[PDB]
Parts: sequence; C-alpha cells; structure tokens
Amino acid sequence: ARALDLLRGLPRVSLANLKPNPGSKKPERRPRGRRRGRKCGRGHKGERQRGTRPRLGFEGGQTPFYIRIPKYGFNEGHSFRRQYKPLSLNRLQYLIDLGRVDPSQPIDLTQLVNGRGVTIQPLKRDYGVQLVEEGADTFTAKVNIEVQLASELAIAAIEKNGGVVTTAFYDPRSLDIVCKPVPFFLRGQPIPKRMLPPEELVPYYTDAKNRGYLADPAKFPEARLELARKYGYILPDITKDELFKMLCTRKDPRQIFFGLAPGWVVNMADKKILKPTDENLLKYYTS
Amino acid sequence: IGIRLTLPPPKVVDRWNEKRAMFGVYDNIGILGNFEKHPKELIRGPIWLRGWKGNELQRCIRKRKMVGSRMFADDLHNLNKRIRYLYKHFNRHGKFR
Amino acid sequence: EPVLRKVELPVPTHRRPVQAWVESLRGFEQERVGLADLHPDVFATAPRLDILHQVAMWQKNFKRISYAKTKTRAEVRGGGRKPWPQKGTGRARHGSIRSPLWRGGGVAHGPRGPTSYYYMLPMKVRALGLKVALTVKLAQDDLHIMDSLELPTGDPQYLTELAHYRRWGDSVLLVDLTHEEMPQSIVEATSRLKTFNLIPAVGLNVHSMLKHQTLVLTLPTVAFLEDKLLWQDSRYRPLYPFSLPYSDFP
Amino acid sequence: PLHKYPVWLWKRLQLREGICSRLPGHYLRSLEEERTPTPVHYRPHGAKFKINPKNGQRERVEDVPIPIYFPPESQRGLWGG
Amino acid sequence: LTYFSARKGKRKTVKAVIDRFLRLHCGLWVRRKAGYKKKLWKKTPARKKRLREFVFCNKTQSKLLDKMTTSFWKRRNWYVDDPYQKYHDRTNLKV
Amino acid sequence: FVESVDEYQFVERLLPATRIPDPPKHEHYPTPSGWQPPRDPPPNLPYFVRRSRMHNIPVYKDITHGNRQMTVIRKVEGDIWALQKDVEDFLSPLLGKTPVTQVNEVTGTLRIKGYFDQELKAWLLEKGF
Amino acid sequence: YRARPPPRRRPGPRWPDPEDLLTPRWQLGPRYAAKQFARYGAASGVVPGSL
Ligand SMILES: [Mg+2]
Ligand SMILES: [Mg+2]
Ligand SMILES: [Mg+2]
Ligand SMILES: [Mg+2]
Ligand SMILES: [Mg+2]
Repeated sequence: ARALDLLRGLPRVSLANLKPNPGSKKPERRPRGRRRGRKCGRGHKGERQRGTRPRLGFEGGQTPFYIRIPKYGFNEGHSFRRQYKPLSLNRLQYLIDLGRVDPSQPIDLTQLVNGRGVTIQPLKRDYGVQLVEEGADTFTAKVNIEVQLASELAIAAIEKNGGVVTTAFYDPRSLDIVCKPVPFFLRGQPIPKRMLPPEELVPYYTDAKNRGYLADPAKFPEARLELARKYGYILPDITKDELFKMLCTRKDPRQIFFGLAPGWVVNMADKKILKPTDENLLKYYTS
Repeated sequence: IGIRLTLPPPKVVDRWNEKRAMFGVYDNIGILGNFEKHPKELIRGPIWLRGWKGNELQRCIRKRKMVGSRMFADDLHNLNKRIRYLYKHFNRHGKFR
Repeated sequence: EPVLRKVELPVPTHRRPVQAWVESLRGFEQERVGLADLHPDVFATAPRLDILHQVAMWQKNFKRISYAKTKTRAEVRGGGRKPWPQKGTGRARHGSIRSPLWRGGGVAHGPRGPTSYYYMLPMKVRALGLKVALTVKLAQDDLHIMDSLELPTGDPQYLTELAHYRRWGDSVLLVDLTHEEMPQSIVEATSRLKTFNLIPAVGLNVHSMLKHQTLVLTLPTVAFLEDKLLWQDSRYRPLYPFSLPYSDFP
Repeated sequence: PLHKYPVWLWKRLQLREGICSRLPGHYLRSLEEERTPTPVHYRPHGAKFKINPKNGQRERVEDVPIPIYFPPESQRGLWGG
Repeated sequence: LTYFSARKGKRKTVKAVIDRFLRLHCGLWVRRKAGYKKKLWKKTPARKKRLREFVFCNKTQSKLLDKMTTSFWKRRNWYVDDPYQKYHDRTNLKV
Repeated sequence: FVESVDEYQFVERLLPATRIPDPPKHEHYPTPSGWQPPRDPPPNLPYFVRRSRMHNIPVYKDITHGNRQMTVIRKVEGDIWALQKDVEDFLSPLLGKTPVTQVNEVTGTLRIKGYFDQELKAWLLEKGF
Repeated sequence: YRARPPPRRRPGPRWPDPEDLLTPRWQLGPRYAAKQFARYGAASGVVPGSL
C-alpha cells in the first residue's frame, strides 16, 4: 500500500511510541489554580454550594409539576399488554434473497432467528412476530411462514404467490425455548408441551380469517377464495406445486419443534434423543 | 528545608524478568481459543471483584453480599457504616440533581 | 526442495496476497528455505496505530486490582468525644481528634478499598489490533516465518548466536501452535535465555508483540492465525456465547 | 481478613469436632432438621398461587409465619403451640 | 430521586410520573390537563373541550421527566392495538 | 424406562450458524428487494469500497446535535481523495454548491454534510461496487 | 522463558463432594445433575431416567 511503505522508513513500533487518537482523551479538570479552583465552580454561599439542594423535581414548596397533573392509565397494565416484533415483507424478502432464511423449508420462528432476521426478547413480554403489510408490492417468494399474527394484507401477499401462512401461538415459557433452543437443550429438561392460548385469544386462533392453527382445516378454502376475490388475483392451486408436501407441513398444538415430541430429551453430547416409556409420562406429555 | 541532600540508592528494574517478559500472554485466550475461556477468568484477585467494576458504593454492596458473612465483626460494622454514609452522600449531596 | 504455502481462506478479488520468506533454525545460513503466502487482510491491513494503543492500554488495565486502602475519618481508632467545648476556650472548634485536619487522622479523599479497573473492548477491536500488530511487524522487516522451531541442539548459545547473525534484534518472540507440540530442543533452549520467549499460538497478544522486537511464527501458526482472525469479519452477531454449540463453529 | 467458613456455619462445624461429634447419628439428625410449626396465630393461604383483584394476574403467594414469644414459664406446661 | 439503591446499586424511577405521563418513544411526553374531571358544571363548554385534550410537555419538563425515569420506560414498545402507535415517530422535522 | 434413538435430524435444523452465508446465485438483478452483487472483475478505479458483512453498500446516515445530518462512506480503500473529488462532482449539481466534506484517511472514511444515503448508494452501485 | 501452560477449562463433569459445607446448596440436587448430563453425555454418570 502507501502507508505500509511509509512505515518501513520510520522507527520500530513499540510501547514507547504509541499515542491516543487525537480528540479522544479529553483532558481532566481539577480545582487548582486561579481559574479552576478558588470556589471550584460551586458558586457563592448557599445550599447550592454546600451540596444540599432539594431533591430532583422539588419546586421550592409550590406543588411540583409531576404532582399537579392528574393520574391517568397511560401505563396501567403495561407489564401484561403483550407485544409482537414486526416482520415486514420487505425484511422477509431481503432475508430470503441473501440466503439467510430458506424458503424451501418451513419458516418458523426458529429459522427467522437462526438467520438473525428478528430479535425476540421473551423476558420483555414479546410473544412473537407479526407480519405487516409494508412492502406488499415487490414481494415475490413462495414461503410457508408460521407467525403469531398477520394483517389480511400480509395474508394476501403470501397467498398471491402460492404460499401458506398460518398464525400459531406460543406461551411465554415455550417462546424462549423455540427462539433460543440450544440453551434449552443444554438445560437438560425434557421438551415441554405448548400451552393453549389464554381465554381472550382463542376466538383469534379459531377463526379461518386469520389462518389460525386451531381453526378447522376445512373452512380455509372459503377464506382463501374470499381474500383472492377481494384483492383481485387468482388463488393458485397449491396442491400441484412441486414441493406442496412442504407447504402442507404444520406443527400441531402441543409441539414446539417440528420433528420432536414433547417429553423427549435431546443429548447434544452424544448426538441422541431419549424418549420415555412409562405410561404415565406418555399420558402426561401427549395431552 | 524539606529536600534530601545525598542521592537515593539506584532502583534497578529488570525489564526482562518472567513477570514482565510474559505480561499479557493469554489475554486473547477467547478469540484464539474457540471461546472456551474468557479473559475475565484470568483476573486473579478478590472474590467479589474478579471481572466487575463500579463506584465505591457498589463495590461495598458487592463485598457485603459475597463475603459479608465471612468478615470479622469490626470490619463488617465498618462496612455497614460505610454503606450508610455513601448512600446518604450519593443520594442527597452534590452539585447535580 | 521449496516449501510453498498458499492462502486457504478466500481473498477479496481486488487484493493480491502478501508474501514472506520461510526460514529454518536448523542452520545459521538457512534463510530463504521456501516462500509463503499470507492473507492480505491479516498481514496487510491499514496501519492504524491508534487501535494498537487502545488494545495495549486495555491489555494493561483490564486485569488490575489496586490494593490501596486508607482509613477514612470514621475507621481510625478512637475519635469519639468532643475534645473541648465550642465556646469557652480560645482554640479552634473541633469535634474530633481524628478529622482529616488533625495529625494522625484520616484521609478525606484517599484510595478506598481494593479497586477493580476491568472493562472489555468489542471483540472485533481486539482481533483488529492483532491484525494491525502482525502487519506492522511485517511492514518493518521484523516478522519472520519458520517451517518449524526445530534446532540441532538445545544449547542456548546456538540460538542467541543465530539471532545475532540475522539482525533479528535484542529480543525474539517465538510462536508455535500447541503447547504440547513444541519440540524438545526449543523448549530446553528457551528456558535458560531471558529475551527469547516461546509461547503457543493461543497466547499471542499485542503488548507482548510490541515489547519484543522480532516475532517468529511457525507456518502452522500462521495458518491458525489466518483462520481464527478472519473468522471475525463475516460472522453474524452472536445469539449466545460462542462457548455454546453452534452448527459451524468447532 | 476473612474466615474460611461463614458465621452461620460455625454451629454446624462445632457439631462435628468435639464431644458433640461422638453423639449418635439419629440425635444429630433430629437436632439439625428444621420444621415449620403448624400455623397457630395466622390464617395460612390455601394454595401456592392466587389471582389478585387490583390488576387480575396470577401472582405467587407464600405464608410468612408470625414470630411468637414463649416466656420460660411455659416450659413447665403444655401451652400447645 | 434515588441515584443508587441500597440493595442493588442501580438508578431508581419516580413512580409518581409513570402514573401521569406517557413517553412517546422519540422524546415527547403527553399529559392530561389538570382540572378536567371535577367541577364540570360551571365550566363553559369551550373550556370543557379544552380540558379533555392530551397536551405535550415543553423542553424543560421533558428533560426533567426523562431524568426521573430509567431506561426501561424509554424503549421501543410494540403493543398489539396501541392508540398511540402512530405518534412514536416524528416525520418531516426541520431542525 | 428409556430407549435411545439417534435420528437427531430435527435438532440440527435448529442449531444456528455463525458465518454469514454467501448470497445464493440468483438469476436476475436487481433482486426483488434491490440487492445487486458487486461486478466482476472489479472496476478499474483508483479506489475501492468493500461490501459489509451482510453485503450492502457502506453508505450510512448519521445525526448529531439533532440537526447535523451527515453520511459516511466507510470501508474505502486506496486513494480516498479520488473518491472525494468524484463525490463532490456527483453531488455538486444536486445541492447547488460544492458539498462540504471531511476525509479521514486513517480509518478510510469520507463524511459528507447533508442526507444523501440513497443517492450515494445508487451511485456506488453504478460504478460497480 | 517458556510461557506457562495455557488456561484450559475444567475438563469433564464437575461433581462436588456433598459432605463438605461450602459446596453451595445449588451444586447438589437434580438440576445440576441434569445440566451435567446435558452438557457431557453418558460420561457424566447421571442415570438418564432421573431426568
Ligand atoms: Mg474529577
Ligand atoms: Mg405551602
Ligand atoms: Mg468513630
Ligand atoms: Mg460533630
Ligand atoms: Mg493514620
């Protein structure tokens, strides 16, 4: 290069030559001298100087600003209002193109995260992903996406290209397992079983309009044709697709991973999966 | 007068003993070792400070938590007094509110 | 019989590799035994001395505990009672014989407790510093390459004479691959010497390189270094510590 | 400095060193073992979980025993608990 | 406020604010015009109209309330049906 | 009580990867999102502008003091001054004046006043970076 | 000077003796044994059925 040629005719680099990058190490300030310290910046006598002025927000006895304004539930319940990380179609296309997610394989939450497409935080009351309509135009991909919500426009964008989208549910205990599985397989606990939605959400996941994972898989064609008829395209017959066997695959409720049955134990050290045989354990897990 | 008259004895420093010749070795054990270990796991020192930093109040709180029940009675009483004072100072005294 | 070596990891298509001689310790005049190729992004990075400074200062300070304690005004023995009343006498007001003012009192603002100075730079910055150090010790005709650190006999006189014969410098940092595989001769010889230091590749660091003048890597070591340092550019952001199993990470 | 064992482990250490070390095993087991007294002066919460009214979520609950004083005169009688 | 807790050593928030103000993610704070629920029978209809409104807080108040609340209450919050979802971002701001 | 099964195929689909995978050999460009690969062989110019870990154009918006808008062209290698002259020529017609700029020849970056991220990304695409 | 042998992680499973008093409460029980099994395989010695 150019600089590497400069270094040849300079002295050897050593710990006697180093330097900080200029502008980084701002100099220090100490109260010594006629400028820094005669009162060291603290001002005249008064409780300002002694370090005894009232608490942050005390307006001198007048009723503080943050106490003369009435209460209102702007935040009541905030710890329990569920949250969902958006996954815009723009982002899904971008991830597909650069080879991060694989559209020739069912796209669940695990494969969105293992491609670093979204960052899920179970501990902050994120329940999962929601597809958003942004970028409905220019989305051209055949994906079998399993998300936790979807606007009807996203359902359209995924259908118009011969794709299946299904809205599942994940409870806060299993969402952590699905989002970061290898930690769970390290804990040594047997794979739990997904809980069912809460009371307020079953009417959502048992409705064909939302491709719910608990609605009857016979009202779906009516929903798909209705959506197509409203959004002016022709519902492609997916049954003839070259890899429709994949777009069909779905996770039944009470299952976290695709080919794993609740109650199994993953042994990563030896590359094995251990299954129980006691009848009571199978009874508990299969329910 | 507060200045010495004779010259001090010469403090001879051996810049190539074992401690200096091998300083820093294994400070990239993580990046160059498949991340088995971490640099903090080479910090030798107090139980309650290996790989952690903070102001005096946090340091004293941490000392109390991790070895408070192993401390001598008078040292522990001093520590509690120190925490009490630092709480008062850091939370009520100062230029900035 | 030459001992060539090509760069394994992909090179960007707009940069040619750098090259170096492959020497031997088996004889005084055994330089230019072969020719080795070195990956441009690990041996020809931008100079960037300021990053070398950042890394050396971190490598100095991150493992420092200052064991300096000074008894505050309430930790020094005695000192409870008021020495004399406030109004009566003609002396200065005082409420203890252990204030900082008094002799034998406590320090108002002194070194408190054992203090830790730990902090960690982004891992990428430290890998970048390693690359910068290697390239600076190449650009200035100080880096060497050896097929192996083998020697004829373990006598240290031989190694120090050989280092004299080739303008190596005052001090040499020899780097081999694994701590178990360093040959007997080099370990025996470098135990006695003082400015020659033998380390396995996992210990290479910026400060220990800027200290010694000459740096002498084995060939397996440069392969190892290229692998472990090129891995930092073109890796995802972590999902959890790289000590946990990943699909592609040994 | 620092002790090699905490303060509350000194009792258990003493029960292994001297004359206390030769006591029969079952006595030591009956001594070290701790059991909570049956609730007497407080109403114990029935279950391990409960729904509270202020918000409506399922919060955990424990029962924290009231601390009760037994003057030495009771050691000569049967106050129950 | 409490700049360091005695038990953990972190900053602590003044919960009297959380129950009164809403932090739009990109700086603003919204309040509710004290004097609005009570004594609504001798207030003119225009005044009642004014008092129902959600108003913003000026710069000094916003900085103050930013100080009295830790980082958690400033994050990006993706609520399902948030009536204030569209106000989290400024659009076309000149200086 | 337990029996060992070594199918195991459905956990390895869960292990993430650490390396960013090479983008696949698409058949048309620009891809539906708008991603082109860099030309080959690299264009013959004084300088070069590397692609990031995720293969995008290193042109980044930046803001300070709430009113200083800036952009940075970051991983510039070679003669950064040639790129400065080229960028000044390319932007001068748009703003109606030569745009003030900083060159940091050490880190290898060119910082530009104003927000011109999309323009600069397009322009660095045309030249084949 | 030959640099000291590198710092390697404590190999194999870590079974702390249960009779000692310092061995904390959480290094004996079912959870630690489960973690050791999960992280080291059949060599850890944990009987799988306990999981
Ligand atoms: Mg200062
Ligand atoms: Mg008053
Ligand atoms: Mg005293
Ligand atoms: Mg006094
Ligand atoms: Mg003293």
